[PDB]
Amino acid sequence: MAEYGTLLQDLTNNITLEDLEQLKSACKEDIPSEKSEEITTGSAWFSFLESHNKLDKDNLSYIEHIFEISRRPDLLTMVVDYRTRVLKIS
Repeated sequence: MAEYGTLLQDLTNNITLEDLEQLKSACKEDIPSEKSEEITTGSAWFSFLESHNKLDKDNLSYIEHIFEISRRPDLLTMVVDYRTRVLKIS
């Protein structure tokens, strides 16, 4: 899903360095440790969760949670929209 990857990239285009580390760690749970060191941006850990068939609603809710505790209503709105968009994409 190149479109959805781009949408997730747009999220990670508006985060802090700590947020990136949190998103990496959240996805690291499923992403192989060898690839966990290759996570530098949004499309990175996306392609890893996609390739390894690990991407799921739970991981997406972890992304939302991180943005919630980071106090970013803007990102939260984006995530929700993208969670419905990916359903239109699939």
